[PDB]
Amino acid sequence: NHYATKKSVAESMLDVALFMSNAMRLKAVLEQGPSSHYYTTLVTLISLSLLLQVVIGVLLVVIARLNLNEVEKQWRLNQLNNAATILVFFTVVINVFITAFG
Amino acid sequence: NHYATKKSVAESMLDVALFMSNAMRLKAVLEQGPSSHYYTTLVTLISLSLLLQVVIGVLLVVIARLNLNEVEKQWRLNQLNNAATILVFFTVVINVFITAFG
Amino acid sequence: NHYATKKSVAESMLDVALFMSNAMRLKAVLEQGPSSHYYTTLVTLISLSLLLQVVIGVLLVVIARLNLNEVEKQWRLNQLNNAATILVFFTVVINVFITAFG
Amino acid sequence: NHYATKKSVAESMLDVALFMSNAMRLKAVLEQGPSSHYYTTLVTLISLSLLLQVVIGVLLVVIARLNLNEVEKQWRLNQLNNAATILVFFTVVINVFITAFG
Amino acid sequence: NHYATKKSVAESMLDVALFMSNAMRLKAVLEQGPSSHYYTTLVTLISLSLLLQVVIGVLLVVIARLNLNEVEKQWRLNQLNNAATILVFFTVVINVFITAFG
Amino acid sequence: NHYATKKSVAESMLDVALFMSNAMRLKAVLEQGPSSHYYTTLVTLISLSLLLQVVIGVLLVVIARLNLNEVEKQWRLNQLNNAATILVFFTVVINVFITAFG
Ligand SMILES: CC(C)CCC[C@@H](C)[C@H]1CC[C@H]2[C@@H]3CC=C4C[C@@H](O)CC[C@]4(C)[C@H]3CC[C@]12C
Ligand SMILES: CC(C)CCC[C@@H](C)[C@H]1CC[C@H]2[C@@H]3CC=C4C[C@@H](O)CC[C@]4(C)[C@H]3CC[C@]12C
Ligand SMILES: CC(C)CCC[C@@H](C)[C@H]1CC[C@H]2[C@@H]3CC=C4C[C@@H](O)CC[C@]4(C)[C@H]3CC[C@]12C
Ligand SMILES: CC(C)CCC[C@@H](C)[C@H]1CC[C@H]2[C@@H]3CC=C4C[C@@H](O)CC[C@]4(C)[C@H]3CC[C@]12C
Ligand SMILES: CC(C)CCC[C@@H](C)[C@H]1CC[C@H]2[C@@H]3CC=C4C[C@@H](O)CC[C@]4(C)[C@H]3CC[C@]12C
Ligand SMILES: CC(C)CCC[C@@H](C)[C@H]1CC[C@H]2[C@@H]3CC=C4C[C@@H](O)CC[C@]4(C)[C@H]3CC[C@]12C
Repeated sequence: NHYATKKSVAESMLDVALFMSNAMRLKAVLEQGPSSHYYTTLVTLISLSLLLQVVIGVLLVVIARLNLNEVEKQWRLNQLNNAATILVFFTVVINVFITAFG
Repeated sequence: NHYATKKSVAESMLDVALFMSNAMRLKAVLEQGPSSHYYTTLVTLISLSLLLQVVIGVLLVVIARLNLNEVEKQWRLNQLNNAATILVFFTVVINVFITAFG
Repeated sequence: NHYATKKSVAESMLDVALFMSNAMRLKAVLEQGPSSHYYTTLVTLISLSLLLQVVIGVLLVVIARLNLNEVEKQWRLNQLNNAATILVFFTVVINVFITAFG
Repeated sequence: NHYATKKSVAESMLDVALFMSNAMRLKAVLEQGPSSHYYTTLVTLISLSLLLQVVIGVLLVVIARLNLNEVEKQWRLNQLNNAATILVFFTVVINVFITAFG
Repeated sequence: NHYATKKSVAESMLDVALFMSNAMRLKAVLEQGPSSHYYTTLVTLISLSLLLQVVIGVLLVVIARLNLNEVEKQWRLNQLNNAATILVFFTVVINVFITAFG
Repeated sequence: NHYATKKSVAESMLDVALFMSNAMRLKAVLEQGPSSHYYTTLVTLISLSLLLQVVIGVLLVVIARLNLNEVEKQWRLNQLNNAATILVFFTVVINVFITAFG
């Protein structure tokens, strides 16, 4: 099998617990109606939270592939590691606001 | 037999367990009627979910053939491996939205 | 899992208990109405308090990465260390004003 | 005079002709009232064009100071030069949308 | 001036007459109402028409910068030129349908 | 300019008159209703004609780029030229067939 090997890697670098938790939260607020409180802020907070997770997932794929294969450049890795670390940090910050406003 | 030899390879690089579930779920949503909730979003989510699997399957066929037969080209494998791994990632992401909205 | 590793670092350098407390305080005054006493000063004090934590978190990310990898430069580290310590100092002052005015 | 020397350089890397036009455009839409058509989209489009203009100006300050002063590093300049050009590109793109929706 | 040097270069890789035209058509159909004939297909055709040009513009910035500065890497340029030339081709095809459906 | 050169190159290798005529014929047939005689055959014929035209354009872009840049390979060029010629043969036959049923 070859697809199963890819699925494990692609599922290794994504928080399925947090990603799936936000999935129903977007659904629950959507069925609650635009007139409901914090509808406008919760939609954008969740949307960019999931959006940041996708970009995080893509970045983690690049770093993992580039780590062992490439050994010459290290300055590119340092920038990518910082961007991956910082982007994860903003997901932690957003999740608190979702929890606080939820 | 020579066809069974090809059929094993053509089945090894496909998640037939996952592909069949999306196939049956697509059947259910169509028979539930357009008036059913999330009809417009579920069809496109499943459609490109199935589409991404076929594209991944085609990519896996090329990578497997090019692995052992050719060794000089190395960036082409790295681009294809990164494209295959990332394409698998969005199937994982889309599957999450399928379960959440289903 | 790699996102767990990134979540470990991104959460170690954040005052989660205080960040959550300020976020909930901000929601309470917001629902309390602009006519509430000390509305204007409470919002700006909390707002820049949360802003300071985000800036501190990013600075702590840079310092944590640059410590072990970089050894040629130390004057840059000294400036970055002082900015983080002083920025943390102004945070402590704010919650004193927040607690006093709340 | 020294503030004259700084003032000229500060204006050498800013398009005051374009900057001032948006400022009056933001004033016009702000006084026109939220009830005006395309109020929400105009405010965000104009504001982030102004914000992008400031960020470009700060980037140009760094490049000018670093260009003649520094000769060893070259990768940093190319990354800064590119981000300067692409950031200008979005201002051109955004300005077209303000003109179209004006 | 230094902003004009970037702005003139960033404008040399855009067809502003072509970009501005599509922006007006998008405004025209939008004010015309969702009930209008071919409202749905016109919105999505124009939306990806504009979106494609931004992607080409970003690629054109990279291509121009990389051409003179770097000379060792050659296969990267051919992929970038192929992506730019093909993406321009799809813009021509899309513009045909918008004219046809308008 | 740079987008102008790309648009000229991409427009050289597309028969815009035939594409535009096919698009108008498809639009007219679609407006004429499903009850129209030869509806489904006309729809599928025009759709596959447009698809063949797009594929021909992509192949021509690839051949035009690969001609001067690469000289070591000739058999691939011969295969691509044969495929392009055969595809234009089929699309010409298709337009003849639509003209017959028009
Ligand atoms: C609104 C936000 C969430 C979206 C856009 C923010 C992103 C693109 C920006 C905001 C702050 C930025 C970081 C700020 C500081 C550093 C440290 C430096 O040594 C390398 C670049 C790096 C790592 C930047 C990478 C890009 C970054 C993460
Ligand atoms: C909406 C989506 C599913 C359609 C478009 C997806 C495809 C065409 C795009 C989206 C993101 C892209 C990837 C983004 C980043 C990289 C890393 C780079 O080193 C090689 C190319 C590679 C691997 C790209 C390959 C093509 C890619 C997978
Ligand atoms: C009023 C506050 C909240 C906003 C501005 C704060 C920041 C930008 C300023 C205010 C005081 C400043 C510090 C004042 C004194 C020192 C010691 C000196 O040897 C190095 C710079 C350093 C470490 C400064 C760093 C930047 C600093 C922290
Ligand atoms: C929505 C917009 C306005 C905000 C985000 C834009 C910024 C943060 C991003 C988006 C596209 C990015 C650029 C995309 C491509 C390149 C070329 C590469 O060789 C160096 C990085 C560079 C130059 C990136 C710099 C940062 C960049 C400009
Ligand atoms: C529906 C469309 C607009 C979205 C996806 C289109 C883009 C991402 C895809 C579709 C066809 C692709 C091209 C197909 C063939 C080639 C030739 C090869 O030697 C290099 C890659 C290149 C140049 C591909 C680049 C990416 C490409 C242009
Ligand atoms: C429904 C139809 C139009 C789609 C299938 C057509 C394509 C995929 C097929 C049909 C006929 C085929 C061609 C038939 C004969 C030749 C000559 C041979 O020396 C090289 C391959 C080449 C050039 C084939 C290329 C692919 C081809 C053009």
